[PDB]
This record gives sequence, structure tokens and C-alpha cells, in this order.
Amino acid sequence: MNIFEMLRIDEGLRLKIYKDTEGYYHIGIGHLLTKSPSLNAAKSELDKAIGRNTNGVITKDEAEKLFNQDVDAAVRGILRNAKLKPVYDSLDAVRRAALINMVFQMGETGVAGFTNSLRMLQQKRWDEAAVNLAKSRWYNQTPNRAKRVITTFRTGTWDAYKNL
Repeated sequence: MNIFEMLRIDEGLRLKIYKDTEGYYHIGIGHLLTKSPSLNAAKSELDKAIGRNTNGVITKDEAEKLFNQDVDAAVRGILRNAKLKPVYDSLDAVRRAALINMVFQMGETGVAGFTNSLRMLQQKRWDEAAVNLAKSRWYNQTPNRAKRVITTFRTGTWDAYKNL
């Protein structure tokens, strides 16, 4: 199992513009188009990202292309982040995958704000962090996903994703 498979599970794959749980427009494999109300705005951003006139629809290859660029940017974001870097460098390979997942979903900025949970992960206090992490809007809005990542940090294995 790896980060691409993991996120492919959590995000799904939609070939047409769609709204995610917070009503924002996306496409592909959890690719944020725009934060605004305009489908037009969204269609606009989509064409600029793809480089062609899409008319709100893209191919699988196109989606995978944005996906690879997005995974790439999440990792780089973590590495350039003063609050995130040390945490990530202190973790094992599986746990690193869980942090990249969070970053991909809510942004560096949103993750760097889980201050207390970050300290706990850094100290290898697995069960304590998992409870802290669950005290969040993030867990209350998308509990099944949040749970999967959380057990992941807890246990350091892919158990939560096997059978998916």
C-alpha cells in the first residue's frame, strides 16, 4: 500500500466537476478547483490547469496528471514548512503517509495548526495524539476518513485501509 493508493481510496475519482463535502468545486482525485460559488470560475480554473477547453470534463490520464502534481506539492509543502518538517522527519514511513494525507486534504496551513497533536506525534505518544486529533472540526465533518488516518498514526500499519 502507498500514499497514492491511500489517497485514491480517501478521495475517489470523478471525471466531471463536483462539490466535495464543503460544497467547493473539485475534479479528479480530490483536486480543489476553486473556493468560490462560480461554476464558471471553476470551469475557468479547470481549463487553465489542463491547458485546453475541457467543458468541465477531463480524461483519466488528465486526472492522474493533476494527482501526481498534487502529491508532489503536498510533500514539498511539508518540507518547506517550519512547523511540519521536524514532525515528518521524526516519523516512520507509514506515519509520514498519514501526515501527507492531512496536508493534501486541508492544506499545510490547516495542519500546522494541530499544534498539540503535532507535539504528541513528535514524542511518539500514539494513543494521546489520536484522542487529541479527534477533538476537531475535521473529525466531526468527515469522521470515516478522519478515523482511517487517525488509526494510521496510532498503529503505524495500513490496517485501516485493507479491504477498501
